[PDB]
Amino acid sequence: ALLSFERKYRVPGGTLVGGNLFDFWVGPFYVGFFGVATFFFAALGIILIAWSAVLQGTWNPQLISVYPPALEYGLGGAPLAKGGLWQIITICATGAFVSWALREVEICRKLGIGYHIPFAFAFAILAYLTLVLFRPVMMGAWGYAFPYGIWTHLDWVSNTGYTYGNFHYNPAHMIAISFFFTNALALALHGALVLSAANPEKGKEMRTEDHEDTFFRDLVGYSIGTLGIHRLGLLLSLSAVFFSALCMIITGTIWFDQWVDWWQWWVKLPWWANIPGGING
Amino acid sequence: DLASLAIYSFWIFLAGLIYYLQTENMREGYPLENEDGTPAANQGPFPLPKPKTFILPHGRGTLTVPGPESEDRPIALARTAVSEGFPHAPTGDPMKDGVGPASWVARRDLPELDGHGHNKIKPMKAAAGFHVSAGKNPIGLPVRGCDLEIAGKVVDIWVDIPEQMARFLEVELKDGSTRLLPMQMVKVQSNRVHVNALSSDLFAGIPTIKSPTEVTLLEEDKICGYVAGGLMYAAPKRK
Amino acid sequence: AEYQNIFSQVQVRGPADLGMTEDVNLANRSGVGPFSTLLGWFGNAQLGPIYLGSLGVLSLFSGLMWFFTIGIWFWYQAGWNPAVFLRDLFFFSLEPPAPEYGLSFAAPLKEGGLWLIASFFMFVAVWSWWGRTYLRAQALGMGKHTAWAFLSAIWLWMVLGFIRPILMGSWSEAVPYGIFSHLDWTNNFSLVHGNLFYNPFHGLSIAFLYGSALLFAMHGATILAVSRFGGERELEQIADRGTAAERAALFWRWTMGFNATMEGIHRWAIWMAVLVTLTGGIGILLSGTVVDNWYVWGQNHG
Ligand code: BCL
Ligand code: BCL
Ligand code: BCL
Ligand code: BCL
Ligand SMILES: CC[C@H]1c2cc3[nH]c4c(c3C)C(=O)[C@H](C(=O)OC)c4c3nc(cc4[nH]c(cc(n2)[C@@H]1C)c(C(C)=O)c4C)[C@@H](C)[C@@H]3CCC(=O)OC/C=C(\C)CCC[C@H](C)CCC[C@H](C)CCCC(C)C
Ligand SMILES: CC[C@H]1c2cc3[nH]c4c(c3C)C(=O)[C@H](C(=O)OC)c4c3nc(cc4[nH]c(cc(n2)[C@@H]1C)c(C(C)=O)c4C)[C@@H](C)[C@@H]3CCC(=O)OC/C=C(\C)CCC[C@H](C)CCC[C@H](C)CCCC(C)C
Ligand SMILES: COC(C)(C)C/C=C/C(C)=C/C=C/C(C)=C/C=C/C(C)=C\C=C\C=C(C)\C=C\C=C(/C)CC/C=C(\C)CCC=C(C)C
Ligand SMILES: CCCCCCCCCCCC[N+](C)(C)[O-]
Ligand SMILES: CCCCCCCCCCCC[N+](C)(C)[O-]
Ligand SMILES: CCCCCCCCCCCC[N+](C)(C)[O-]
Ligand SMILES: CCCCCCCCCCCC[N+](C)(C)[O-]
Ligand SMILES: [Fe+3]
Repeated sequence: ALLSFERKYRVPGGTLVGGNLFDFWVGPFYVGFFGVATFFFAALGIILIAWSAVLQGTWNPQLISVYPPALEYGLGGAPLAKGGLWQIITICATGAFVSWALREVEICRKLGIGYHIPFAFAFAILAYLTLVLFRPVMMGAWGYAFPYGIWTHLDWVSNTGYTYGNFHYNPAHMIAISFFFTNALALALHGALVLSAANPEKGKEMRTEDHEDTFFRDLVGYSIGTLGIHRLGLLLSLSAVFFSALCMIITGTIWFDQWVDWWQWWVKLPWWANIPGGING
Repeated sequence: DLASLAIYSFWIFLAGLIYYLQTENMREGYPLENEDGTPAANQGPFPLPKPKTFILPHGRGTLTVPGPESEDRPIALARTAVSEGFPHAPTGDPMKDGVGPASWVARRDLPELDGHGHNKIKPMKAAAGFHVSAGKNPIGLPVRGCDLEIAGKVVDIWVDIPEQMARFLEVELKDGSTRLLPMQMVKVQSNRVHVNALSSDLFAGIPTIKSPTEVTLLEEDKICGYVAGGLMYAAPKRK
Repeated sequence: AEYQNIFSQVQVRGPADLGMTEDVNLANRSGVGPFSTLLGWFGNAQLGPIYLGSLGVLSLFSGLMWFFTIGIWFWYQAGWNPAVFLRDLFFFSLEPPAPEYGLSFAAPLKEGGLWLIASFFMFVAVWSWWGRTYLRAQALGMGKHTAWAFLSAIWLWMVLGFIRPILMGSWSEAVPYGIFSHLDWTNNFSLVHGNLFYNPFHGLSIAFLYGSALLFAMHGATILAVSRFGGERELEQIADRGTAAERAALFWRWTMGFNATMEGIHRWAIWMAVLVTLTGGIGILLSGTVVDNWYVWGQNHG
C-alpha cells in the first residue's frame, strides 16, 4: 500500500478544515475533509442520475440523458422529472469539482510543494461553469446549457454550433484551436526530446540536457530549455481553455447572429470598402 | 466491414499500450510495502518490468531499474495508530531529521556534470563571463525571514551554466559562514530579498556544503528539502 | 505572494553556447545569433546557432516556393491591388483541379495546375524536414523519438492531401490553400459524410487532443510545483531520483491512486499526443472510401 520511499512523507498536517479529524489515507488515496466532501457530492450526483434513468426508462449509458429545464422555465426552478434533476446534479458536480481542487491544495501543503496543479484544474472548472452557469444566466434560461448524456451532449454541441452558421468563424474559437493544436505539437516534442536523450542508440551513454538544447538549435535555431518548455505547456493548455470559455461566453449574448458575417467589419473598412476586384467586389 | 475491424483492432492495441505504459511507470518505488517496510501482499494486477540499464555519462557507471529499493537513511517517525493509513509523527525535529515536507533523498554525493564534463552549477565568481543581464541584481542585498528580521546578505549567485540560469543565492550569516537558498523559494525585491519559508533563526540550520565552489546532488536535496519544510514547520513564526 | 516561477526574477548571461559536438559537421552550423532579453524571461535568451546542411536548404527552398506560388495567385485574384489583397486576404483560395481531370497532371494553371505545383513543393519541403529531424538526432547519438512522433503528424497530412485523394480517384478531394476556404472544406466534409461526430475515430482523436491539454497542464504544473527541488532537471532525476521526483509521484498517487515515474510521464506524454493524429488519420482515410455516411454506419456497424 506504500511506495518504497513513501513513509517519510506521510506526516500529520497541512489540512485546511477539521484539524487531524480527516487526516489519513485509504490505501493510496488521501482523504481530508474535501475527500469526504467529494464522495458525498459524487454519490448524490450518481444517485440522482440513476433516479433520472428510471424516469426515462433506460439503463443504457449510450441512451441515458439528463436535460436542462426548457426555455419556458427561465432562470427559475423546475419539476424534477423535467429540469430539476439536472439543476441539482449541476450543483452536485460543481460541488465535486471544487471539493476536488481544494483536496489537491491540502495534498500540496503536506508535501511542501507549489499550488500550480489546483490552480490549473480551476481553469477546467471554469470552462464547465461557463457552459452550465455563466452563459445560461446571461442568456436567461438554464435551457441553453448542455445535457448530461454521452451522445446527447454532442448533439448540443452540433446544434449550438450551427445556430450561428459554420461556427469555425467565431474568432475567439479560432484562437482556442491554435493553442489546442500548438499544445499538442509541444507535448509531442517535449516527450520525444526527453526520451531520445534518456534512451540513446545501442551502447551510447545517456545523453544530457545539453544534447537536448543542441538538438533543437540544430533544428530550428532555438531552444527554450527545461524550465521553459514546462512553463510553455502549462501556458498553451491554460490558454486554450481560456479562449474556449471566451468564445462561448460571447456567443448568444453580445453576438447572436451568424459568425461568418462578423468578419464584414474588416471588409467594409472605408479605405477599401468599394474598390473593385477581388472576392468581395 | 473494414471500419469495424479497424476500431476493434484499435481498442486491443490501446489496451496493450496502457499495459506497457503502466509497467514502464513501475520502475521506481515498487514493490509496494507495508508501513513497516515488508513486502505488501496485494501488488495489483501489473507485474514489474524486465530491468533496463542506463549507461551514465562521464564514467559515473550504470543504473538498473527496477532494482533493490532502500532509503539508505534513518527515518525519525513513529506510528500514531494501531492500523494502516494514518499519519506518522516526527519523533524529533522534523526540519533537522529531514522528514515530511522537509524530506531529502540520499542522492549521489557528486555534483551534476554538464555535457562536456564540467560541474553544472558554479558560483558566478568562478563562472567566467557570466553576469546579471536583466532584473534587479540580488548580490549585496540583505535577506529577510518570515519573521520580519534580517538573517544575512547575498554574496553571490550560483548559476546553471548550460541553462544559463540562476539556481541559488549564496547568503552570509552573522557567523561569516554562507548558505545556499534556492531561487525558486525567494522573492527578489527592490531593497531586499525576502524568504517566506524560513524565519531568521532557522538560517543557521540550513545544511552546509562541504566544498565552497560546488554542490552535490545529495546536498542540493538536503537544502531544498530543509527550506521547503519551513513552510509547514516555521509557521509558528510566520505572518 | 510567494514566487510562482512562471517568469524569471533575474536573468544571467554568459558566453554564447555552441553546443555539443558529437558527430555533427560544424561546418554547417551557423554563428550564434543575438540574445533576446524578452525571450529570456520565459525561456532561453540565446537565439544561438542553427545547423543548415543540404537537406535544410532543400527544405527552405521548397517551403518558400509553396508559400510564393499560393501568394502570386492571391494577387492575381486581388487584381494586383494592394488594398484588395489586404481586404480579401482570408477569402482568396487556391483550389484543386475539378473532378473531371481525375488524378491527372494535365489541368490548366488557372484551374488547378498551380495547386499541383504548390503541393509538389510542399511535399518535398515536408519529407526533407522529416529526414532532417532524424539525421539531426543521429549526429547527436540520440534516439529517434522526435522523428517517429513527427511521422504521426505527417500521417494526417499525408491522408488529407495525398492518400485519400488517390483512393477516391480525384485531386478535387484534397484541401484547398486558403484561410477561410480550408475551413469551409472542413465543414463541408463532415456534412457530406453524415456528420463526423459519428466517426468513432474522430471522437477518439478528440479525447487525445483534450487529453493532451489535460496532461501537459498536469505535467507542466507539476514540474513547476517541484522546481524548488530542481524538478526540471529531468534526466538526472531519471538516473538518480531525488525528492522532486518523489513528491511529484506522491501528489498524484494521493490524488488519483496511481502515479508515473520521471521517465514514464514522458512516455504517457509522447503517446497521448501521437494518438491525436494517428486515430484522426484513420478516421479520415476511411471516410468516403469505405464509409459513405457515419450516421448510417453507426446504425448497424458494418
Ligand atoms: C482539423 C484539420 C483541418 C483544419 C482545421 C482547422 C480549424 C478548424 C482551424 C484551423 C486553424 C489553422 N490552420 Mg488548419 N486544418 C487542416 C490543415 C491545416 C494545415 C495542413 C494539414 O497542412 C495547415 C498548414 C493549417 C494551418 C492553419 C493555420 C492558418 C491556423 C492555425 C494552425 C496552428 O495553430 O498551428 C500551431 C502551430 C504552428 C507552428 C503555427 C505555424 C503556422 C501558421 C501559418 C499559423 C498562423 C496563425 C495566426 C498567426 C493566428 C490565427 C489566425 C488569425 C486569427 C487571423 N491547417 C485540416 C483541413 N485549421 C485555426 C485558424 O485559426 O484558422 C483561421 C482554426 O480555427
Ligand atoms: C469540451 C467541450 C464540449 C464537449 C465536446 C465533446 C466532443 C466534441 C467530444 C467529446 C467527447 C467526450 N466528452 Mg465532452 N464536451 C463537453 C463537456 C464534457 C464534460 C463536462 C464538462 O463535464 C465531460 C465529463 C465530457 C466527457 C466526454 C467523454 C465522454 C468523451 C471523451 C473525451 C475525453 O477523452 O476527455 C479528455 C480527458 C481524459 C482522457 C481523461 C479521462 C476522462 C474520462 C474519459 C471521462 C469519462 C466520464 C464519463 C463517462 C462520465 C461519467 C460520469 C459519472 C462518473 C457517472 N465532456 C462540452 C459540452 N466532448 C468525445 C467523444 O468521444 O464523444 C462521446 C467527442 O468527440
Ligand atoms: C459542429 C460543431 C461546431 C463547433 C461548435 C462548438 C461549440 C458550440 C463549442 C465548441 C467548443 C470547442 N471547440 Mg468547436 N465546433 C466545431 C469545430 C471545431 C474544431 C474543428 C472543426 O476542427 C475544433 C478543433 C474545435 C475545437 C473546440 C475547442 C476550442 C472547444 C472545446 C474545448 C473545451 O472547451 O474544453 C473545456 C473543458 C471542459 C468544460 C471540461 C471540464 C472538466 C470538468 C472540470 C471535470 C470533469 C470531471 C469528470 C466528470 C470526472 C470523470 C472521471 C472519473 C469518473 C472521476 N471545434 C464546429 C464548427 N465548438 C466548446 C467550448 O468552446 O467550450 C467553452 C463549445 O461549447
Ligand atoms: C464542422 C466541423 C466538423 C469536423 C470536421 C473535421 C475534419 C474534416 C477533420 C477534423 C479533425 C479533427 N477535429 Mg473535428 N470536426 C467537428 C468538430 C470538432 C470538435 C468540436 C465540435 O468540439 C473538436 C474538439 C474537433 C477536434 C478535431 C481534432 C481532434 C482533429 C484534428 C487533430 C489535429 O491536431 O489536426 C492538426 C494537425 C494537422 C492537420 C497535421 C499537420 C501536419 C503537417 C505536416 C504540418 C504543416 C506543415 C506545413 C509544411 C506548414 C509548415 C509551415 C507553416 C505554414 C508556418 N472537431 C465537426 C464535426 N474535424 C481532423 C481529423 O483528425 O479527423 C478525424 C480532420 O481532418
Ligand atoms: C486547464 C484545463 C485542461 C485540464 C486540466 C486539468 N484537469 C484536471 C486537472 C488539471 C490541471 C487535475 O488536477 C484533475 C486531475 O485529478 O487529473 C487526473 C483534473 C481532472 N480533469 C478531469 C476530466 C476532464 N478534464 C477535461 C479538460 C481539461 N482539464 C483541459 C484539457 C475534460 C474534457 C476535455 O472534457 C475532462 C473530461 C478529471 C479526470 C479530473 C477531475 C476529477 C474530479 O473532479 O473528481 C471529482 C468528481 C467525481 C469523482 C465525479 C463527480 C460526478 C458528478 C457528481 C456527476 C456527473 C456530472 C457530469 C456533468 C456528467 C457529464 C457526463 C456527460 C457529458 C458524458
Ligand atoms: C501529432 C501531431 C502534432 C504535431 C507534432 C509535430 N509536428 C512537428 C513535429 C512533431 C512531433 C516535428 O518534429 C516538426 C518540427 O520541426 O517541430 C518543431 C513538426 C512541425 N509541425 C509544424 C506545423 C504544424 N504541425 C501541426 C500539428 C501537429 N504537429 C500536431 C499538434 C500544425 C497544425 C495544427 O495544423 C502545424 C501548423 C512545423 C512547424 C514543423 C514542420 C515544418 C516543415 O516541415 O516545413 C518545412 C519548411 C518550410 C515550409 C519553410 C517555409 C516556412 C514558411 C512558409 C515561410 C516563412 C519562413 C521563412 C524562414 C521566412 C521568415 C520571415 C518572417 C517575417 C515570416
Ligand atoms: C506577402 O507576399 C508574398 C509574396 C510573401 C506572398 C504571400 C503568401 C501568402 C498570402 C500565403 C498564403 C498561404 C496559405 C494561407 C496557405 C494555407 C493552407 C492551409 C490553411 C491548410 C493547408 C492544407 C493542405 C494540405 C493538407 C495539403 C497536403 C498536401 C500533401 C499531402 C501532398 C500533396 C501532393 C501532391 C498532390 C503532388 C504529388 C506529386 C508527386 C510527383 C509525388
Ligand atoms: C481509474 C483508475 C483508478 C486507479 C486507482 C487504483 C487504486 C488501487 C488500490 C487498491 C488497494 C485498495 N483499497 C482501495 C481498498 O484501498
Ligand atoms: C494484447 C495483444 C497485443 C496488442 C498490441 C500491444 C501494443 C503495445 C504498444 C507498446 C509497444 C512499445 N515499444 C515499442 C516501446 O516497445
Ligand atoms: C486513461 C487512464 C488510464 C488508467 C489506466 C489504469 C491505471 C491504474 C493502474 C494502477 C497501478 C497501481 N497500483 C496502485 C496498484 O500500484
Ligand atoms: C501510420 C504511421 C504511424 C506512425 C507511428 C509511429 C509510432 C511512433 C510512436 C512514438 C515513438 C515510440 N517509441 C518510444 C515506442 O519508440
Ligand atoms: Fe518533462
